[PDB]
Amino acid sequence: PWPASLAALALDGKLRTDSNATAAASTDFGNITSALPAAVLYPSSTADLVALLSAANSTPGWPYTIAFRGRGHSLMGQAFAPGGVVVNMASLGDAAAPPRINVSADGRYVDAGGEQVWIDVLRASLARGVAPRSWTDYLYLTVGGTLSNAGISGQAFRHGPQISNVLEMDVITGHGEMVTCSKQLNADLFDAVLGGLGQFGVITRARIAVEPAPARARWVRLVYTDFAAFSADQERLTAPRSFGPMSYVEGSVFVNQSLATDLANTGFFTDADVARIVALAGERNATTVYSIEATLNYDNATAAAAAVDQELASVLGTLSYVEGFAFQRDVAYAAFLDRVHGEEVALNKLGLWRVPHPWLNMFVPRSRIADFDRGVFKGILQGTDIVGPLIVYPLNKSMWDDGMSAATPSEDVFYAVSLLFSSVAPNDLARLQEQNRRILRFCDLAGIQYKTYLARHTDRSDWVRHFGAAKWNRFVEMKNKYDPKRLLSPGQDIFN
Ligand SMILES: *Cc1cc2c(cc1C)nc1c(=O)[nH]c(=O)nc-1n2C[C@H](O)[C@H](O)[C@H](O)COP(=O)(O)OP(=O)(O)OC[C@H]1O[C@@H](n2cnc3c(N)ncnc32)[C@H](O)[C@@H]1O
Ligand SMILES: *[C@@H]1O[C@H](CO)[C@@H](O[C@@H]2O[C@H](CO)[C@@H](O)[C@H](O)[C@H]2NC(C)=O)[C@H](O)[C@H]1NC(C)=O
Ligand SMILES: *[C@@H]1O[C@H](CO)[C@@H](O[C@@H]2O[C@H](CO)[C@@H](O)[C@H](O)[C@H]2NC(C)=O)[C@H](O)[C@H]1NC(C)=O
Ligand SMILES: *[C@@H]1O[C@H](CO)[C@@H](O[C@@H]2O[C@H](CO)[C@@H](O)[C@H](O)[C@H]2NC(C)=O)[C@H](O)[C@H]1NC(C)=O
Ligand SMILES: O=C(Nc1ccccc1)Nc1ccnc(Cl)c1
Ligand SMILES: *[C@@H]1O[C@H](CO)[C@@H](O)[C@H](O)[C@H]1NC(C)=O
Ligand SMILES: *[C@@H]1O[C@H](CO)[C@@H](O)[C@H](O)[C@H]1NC(C)=O
Repeated sequence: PWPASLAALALDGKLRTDSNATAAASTDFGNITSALPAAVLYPSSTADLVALLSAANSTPGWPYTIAFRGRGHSLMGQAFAPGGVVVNMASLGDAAAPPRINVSADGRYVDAGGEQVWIDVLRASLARGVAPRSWTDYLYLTVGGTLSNAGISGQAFRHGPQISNVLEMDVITGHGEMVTCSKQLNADLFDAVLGGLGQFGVITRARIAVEPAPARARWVRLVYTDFAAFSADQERLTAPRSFGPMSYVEGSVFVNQSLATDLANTGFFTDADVARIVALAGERNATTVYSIEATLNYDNATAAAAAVDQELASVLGTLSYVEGFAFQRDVAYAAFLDRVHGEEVALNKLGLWRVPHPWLNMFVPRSRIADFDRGVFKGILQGTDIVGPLIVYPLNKSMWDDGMSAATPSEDVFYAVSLLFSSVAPNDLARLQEQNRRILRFCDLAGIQYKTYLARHTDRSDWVRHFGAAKWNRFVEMKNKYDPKRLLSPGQDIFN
């Protein structure tokens, strides 16, 4: 039997089972795994979501797991619902009204539908002179999606991840109940959902903190051939004072084998800059080159430009990059934030976007980042053709709320390490997958207490270790309370 409201969804053509629908909801950015759902729901309102989850909750024997597809940027099927129902969240934003994104009248925050993509949140905010404070390097991800993980970028060292910049949310639990939550109201659900990997319910609305929108960003890159100086300077630029001047701090690792091409492909360096760095590498006989990437946001004030210069000069004076290897650019804030989009367009035209992405993402405690550098950047990765950026930068644990579901290392400072390998070569996938296993293996044997990010484990003991035994029990308590039938986001392979 079907509850009337559920059947109504089918009657309205919102519940599709046609191959076209199921197929589109069966692959993800990872392009490594796939799983066909039984059906796909195209909700036109949150009420439709209530109908589905309510049916599931009251219908004894309900056999359909439910996933919430934002844009499907998952790497290993976390957004799939094998033989179940995949919710096409984007459908909530089809109507031209009411708006799915509203900047508060006082301009202190911005309400956004869980299905909205950050790029649109940005535009709507800027139209009101404001903008979120914490981002992701790539803006075409949904609010609910990044919030179910963490949401990190170069601003996280000072503002914390995106999950630390949410005032409240509207969530529909596995029981089918629409609940508003925050630190004050239904705090247990609030904490569970942030970094919750879609296990407790679907986020239909997130109240995001904002700040007055800067107009421009002085964008700089500093080059190093010495990892010690490189990491010491990143830690200096992101150290708690309150934080330094820098609005954003990330880093890059370039292996010597493809140095010229990788530098040229940053879209930041000129061919003249490239020649100099290539020469530097040969002079130091380096197998790896490192580059800090930072920015200083400022506005259109008449004195801004000159004020930024002095500020920048002061900071640079405290660092240790190779003499003369500071490279500057100045762009509009929105241009900087949406910088990766151009790379997507280019890669797609080359047919190098819709390829397997065996990405390795993790948080590495600062005390062992040097060992990681030796074992991976100067070791395992040497002698291979690398396609994709190798991102490395520190984060401050103090800006992370350990009460939330997201898992992080115990040290006060830990690094976000993102090796974005693209399997462009023929069947070069199997090799990259083995390489990632080797890297993880190296870390386990060296005793490095890392945490994976954006990865889904397939063994219960792995998830228990991921969260930590005690934090795991809390995760389970929240599971039994909000999704007792264990139907939500089965692709995480936690309770499925
Ligand atoms: C493809 C990609 C991903 C990416 C990135 C760049 C690219 C090209 N850059 C990132 C960055 O700089 N920083 C960061 O923290 N993450 C970055 N990502 C990874 C991205 O965050 C993840 O892919 C994330 O999952 C968001 O992607 P998306 O919004 O497309 O979501 P999904 O993959 O479809 O679903 C992920 C899981 O979340 C659950 N989910 C989705 N929406 C909701 C809502 N509204 N409520 C509750 N749960 C939700 C899904 O069910 C799934 O399990
Ligand atoms: C954005 O603001 C609009 C109002 O300015 C909200 O619109 C209401 O939305 C609910 C359901 O979401 C409807 O039942 C009401 O009829 C709508 N009223 C209006 C003015 O049309 C909307 O909910 C807000 N969305 C966000 C981002 O929270
Ligand atoms: C960095 O990579 C370059 C290749 O881009 C290496 O240069 C090659 O070195 C071999 C033997 O030393 C020569 O036979 C090739 O002709 C060189 N290629 C070039 C650039 O023409 C270089 O040795 C590497 N440096 C380090 C420190 O590993
Ligand atoms: C330039 O750097 C290279 C690479 O770090 C040095 O070559 C390594 O030398 C050690 C010990 O001599 C060997 O164990 C490695 O196998 C070598 N690297 C590889 C794989 O080729 C080289 O000695 C340095 N140049 C000098 C002598 O200054
Ligand atoms: O993905 C990125 N960062 C990231 C990704 C996943 C987790 C954490 C950070 N950065 C990035 C930069 C340029 N091009 C692309 Cl495709 C991606
Ligand atoms: C990966 O992408 C290719 C090209 O679009 C597609 O043919 C293939 O079915 C995809 N595989 C997976 C596992 O999604
Ligand atoms: C900054 O100036 C540019 C061009 O003068 C303008 O487009 C932009 O709207 C300004 N930023 C603000 C405060 O909106």
